[PDB]
Amino acid sequence: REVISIHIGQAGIQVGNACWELYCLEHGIQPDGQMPDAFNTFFSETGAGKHVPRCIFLDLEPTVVDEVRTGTYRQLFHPEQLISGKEDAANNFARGHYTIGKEIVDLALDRIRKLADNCTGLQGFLVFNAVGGGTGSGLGSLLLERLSVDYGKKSKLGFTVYPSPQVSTAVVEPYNSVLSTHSLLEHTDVAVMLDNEAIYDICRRSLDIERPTYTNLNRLIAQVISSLTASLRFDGALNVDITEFQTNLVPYPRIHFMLSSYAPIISAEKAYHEQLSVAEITNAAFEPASMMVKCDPRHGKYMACCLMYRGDVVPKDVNASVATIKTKRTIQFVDWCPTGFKCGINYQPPTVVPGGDLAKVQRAVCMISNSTAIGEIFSRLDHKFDLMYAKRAFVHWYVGEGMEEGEFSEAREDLAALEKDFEEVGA
Amino acid sequence: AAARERYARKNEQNELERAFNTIDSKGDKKIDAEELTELFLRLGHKPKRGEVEDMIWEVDEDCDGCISLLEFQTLYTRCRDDKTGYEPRGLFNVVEFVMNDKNNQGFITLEEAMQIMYLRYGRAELDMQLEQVFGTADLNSGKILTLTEFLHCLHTNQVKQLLNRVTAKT
Amino acid sequence: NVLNKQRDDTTDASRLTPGELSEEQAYIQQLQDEMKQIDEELVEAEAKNR
Amino acid sequence: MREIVHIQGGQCGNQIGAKFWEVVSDEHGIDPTGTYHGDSDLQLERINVYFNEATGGRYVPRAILMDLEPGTMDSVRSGPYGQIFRPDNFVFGQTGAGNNWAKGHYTEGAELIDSVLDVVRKEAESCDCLQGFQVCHSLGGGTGSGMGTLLISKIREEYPDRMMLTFSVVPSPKVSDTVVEPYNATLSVHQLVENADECMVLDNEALYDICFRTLKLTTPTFGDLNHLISAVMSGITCCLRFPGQLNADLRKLAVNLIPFPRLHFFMVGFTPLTSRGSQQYRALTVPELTQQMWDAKNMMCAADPRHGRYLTASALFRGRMSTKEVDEQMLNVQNKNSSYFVEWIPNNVKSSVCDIPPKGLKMSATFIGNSTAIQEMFKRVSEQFTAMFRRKAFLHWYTGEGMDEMEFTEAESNMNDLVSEYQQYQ
Ligand SMILES: Nc1nc2c(ncn2[C@@H]2O[C@H](COP(=O)(O)OP(=O)(O)OP(=O)(O)O)[C@@H](O)[C@H]2O)c(=O)[nH]1
Ligand SMILES: Nc1nc2c(ncn2[C@@H]2O[C@H](COP(=O)(O)OP(=O)(O)O)[C@@H](O)[C@H]2O)c(=O)[nH]1
Repeated sequence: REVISIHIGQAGIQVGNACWELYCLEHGIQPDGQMPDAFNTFFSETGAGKHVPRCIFLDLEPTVVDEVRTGTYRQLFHPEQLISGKEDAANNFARGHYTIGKEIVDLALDRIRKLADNCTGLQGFLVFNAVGGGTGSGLGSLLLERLSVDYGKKSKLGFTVYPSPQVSTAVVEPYNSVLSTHSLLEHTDVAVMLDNEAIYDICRRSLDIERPTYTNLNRLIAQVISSLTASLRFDGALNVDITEFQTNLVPYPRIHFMLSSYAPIISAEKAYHEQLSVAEITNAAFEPASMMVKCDPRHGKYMACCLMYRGDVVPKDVNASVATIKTKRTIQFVDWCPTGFKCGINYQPPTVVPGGDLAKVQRAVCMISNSTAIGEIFSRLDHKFDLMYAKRAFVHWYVGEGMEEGEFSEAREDLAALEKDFEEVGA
Repeated sequence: AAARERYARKNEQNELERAFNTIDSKGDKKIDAEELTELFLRLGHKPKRGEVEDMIWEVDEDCDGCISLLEFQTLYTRCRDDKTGYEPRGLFNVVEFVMNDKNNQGFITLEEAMQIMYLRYGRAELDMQLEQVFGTADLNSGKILTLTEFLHCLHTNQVKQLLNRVTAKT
Repeated sequence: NVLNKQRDDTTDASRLTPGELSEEQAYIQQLQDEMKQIDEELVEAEAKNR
Repeated sequence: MREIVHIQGGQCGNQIGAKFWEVVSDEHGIDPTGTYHGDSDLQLERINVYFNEATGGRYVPRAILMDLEPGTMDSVRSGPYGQIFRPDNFVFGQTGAGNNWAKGHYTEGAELIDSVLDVVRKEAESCDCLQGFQVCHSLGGGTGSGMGTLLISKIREEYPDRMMLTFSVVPSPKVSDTVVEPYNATLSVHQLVENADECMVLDNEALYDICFRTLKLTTPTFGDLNHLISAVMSGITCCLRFPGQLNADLRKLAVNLIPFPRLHFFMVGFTPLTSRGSQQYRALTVPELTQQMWDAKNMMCAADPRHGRYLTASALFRGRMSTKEVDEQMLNVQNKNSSYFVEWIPNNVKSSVCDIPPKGLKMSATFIGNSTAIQEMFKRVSEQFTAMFRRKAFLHWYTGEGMDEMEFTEAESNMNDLVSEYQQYQ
């Protein structure tokens, strides 16, 4: 069994820099690539004692790629994997989807083919992108189009960064998010949202870090992915695979948008004075003070939830804890679904990396749920996208690249149709 | 129901004796496996590789080998009164066909006479052995009678009660 | 030059398209017929045993 | 003599069976390396029911492990008594069902069960006179439910005149691991009603409450639940392996316990089950065994028989005991609580005794009761299934893989007539 991870854009490959850091520090591999069998899902073995990750970093701007070529992990990554363009899409979805995308995605495809050929029991792909940019949005959707026509039956775990409601860095990002979701809708099988303001609030309150940079954000994202692949990498008392989430969490082929959370995100000092058990982390995974997307599931209704458990966890209390959640009335599940949970326990605790701000915790929970509060975020995006589109601001850049007015209106009504779809399943 | 059978036997005995002689081709009393194929050819039907051997095997039970007129009446009577006997009927059918033949291609409506003699039965039961309909006639031959009779006997034989039993409801 | 590059790729794509295997589909069809023949052959033999 | 092959499906089936072969081998005196070290001749004379001598005192279990993920199989050969299974018996896919009953019954089943059947066929012809088959699986998973289900159907078509047991845990709303549990349960049971000879209904709630109150355990990992289930399964077959005053084979119990051919789902219990604080303070008598046996909380299913009436009941006792106590205890427990037993069958309890206890205990028991209270479980899952199906939630992995709408309607109809015929016969 193998899974390969592709990274597109500035935010994508930065996230990868934290993930592969965490991976080698977990499996005891130095950054040069040699040990001083469970690593087979992510690293292929040269046979000379060197381990190479199954990943391809690609983007349109060579700046963020070439610090990676000269960091500590210069020798871990195979050179061909770290694809790099010559000029940026520059926060322009059309420029990444038709002008510059059309030259770079074909090189990525004939690369990713031999990664899959080296694999035997490929479980799927998992993609990392931020929709606010042009690279991660434009050629990301283009790459997903060509991936669906190539494989189809294989899972494509989309861990996307949506633009925050209020905290934003770009100004044309409403255009980019709407047009990108229009294709991310019918290509990604399972798409997980990761906002930025929510992670900002977690590091401010939980980690009690008052001055966080992007490093800490990417660090905890890797922690969630590690908690999600431990079931694939290691044996537990009750394991799930990546094909399990395809069935157990998305009731309709167009409702695939999950709210992620993780617990406990605790600094080095609270852990010393605080107690860890299964019941309280089962609680802490549901409160909105620990969610990764600025929305409130208290406003929505749950379809189905998923629960990753790591460390010294027995199965009797995960059942008792999820029972206590159902008997509470702050959160309610959809009428059509009497049972709304998918639980899982694995033996290996989360390892720590030196230099990170995550404590060594005895046990942890990674929750991945599906709800209807996600419908409020998409609607919130439509108000400010439609706000500017009527007066045709910033449209001239995209239409000058080779697009027209047609795709704005047709993409707009498609995501508008999705709004009505979410409201009718909730009833 | 006895009167139909007794009266039928009273008349068919003379037909049967000539039916026997006619099936014989060597002008003797013994009916060899060789003769049976000749008879089927007259009917216009073809035997399979081992059919004749089974046909000769099952009928004879007082000696081994060729058959004799004495065995033939024993077969006739046992098969005729066989009804709930679950007994063999491989060579009964060919002789009953020949005796019930007077047209030298087969018989049409006479199936009903055969049927009523065996039992009053039903029009639907007739739609079981063949597809003959009251108003229409048909053409028939040896091929379509033996095969259907043989299949019906196999169809009845299969059905038995294991978990197919049905008890009155509570 | 770019037109020739594109044309070769189309010819490759047309070559790859799955094509019906006549010499193999008929084998499957013939295999099923023999299978069904043996089922009916089996029921007559079971009747004989009873 | 009479031989039973063992078939374990899915993760739940594989781990249940691993503890089963450990406990059984300890009863017959085979060390983890697979050699004989017992003392009594009574242990060597009846190991042909479950093992085959290979070469030089090598006894290998007559078992077949079957699933869709490599993690379970590796977890078997890692632990002790993991080196005793023949490696050819590890029939094994690679892709996985993903808790999708259609993938376990139509997509992935089509390429594995043929291979599973070759190993199963080899194990049937390896023995002389089969007593039956023994299948351990779940009803909520995919690779245990669907894979084991199609296997059961094909096997009954091949060897129809042979017994068959299915030890199956069922899902319940309080212990809800998967989300599509009702879709899997109702379709799986729809196949069990027309294929299995008799089924033994298990569930995880009862296992949790047995380890809470009776056993008084603090950290009941799955090893203890599997330890409990293994004691029950060894009890049902002790009659074939050891002589006694009143023997009762599998056929004897099924023909005696099943009054109507479709009503073959049982509730199980086991005695004695005592905590370490009270293992010293107790006695070992037949009546002490009987009340702890017929206890409502001690049932190994979360369906209280005292909500309904008993149709038939069975007791398998092990140890040097007096048959008068056996018969008089069954008569007394039926006379005081007379309303809880069905009326148009007198003496609704069949009892048998075997003269060999489990190792470490002086005297044990095993209860197999066919009550009418089981319809609660069928309704408890049926309404959840109808609730989901009336809006087609989670249906595209079912209808997109090969099921149609009439299959779910067939499942409801068969579900509804079974609960209706339980209601009539009660
Ligand atoms: N969570 C998280 N988000 C990031 C990080 N770095 C950048 N982003 C997000 O990425 C968005 C813009 O996209 P980028 O990835 O920076 O740039 P791009 O997607 O490659 O598009 P271009 O600038 O045209 O190349 C911003 O809105 C940020 O929120 C990061 O380290 N962590
Ligand atoms: N007794 C017991 N039950 C288990 C164990 N592991 C899983 N289960 C049960 O199996 C159900 C989920 O089935 P699963 O293991 O996915 O079945 P499979 O995928 O077909 O092998 C849950 O309801 C659990 O209660 C175990 O080790 N022991």
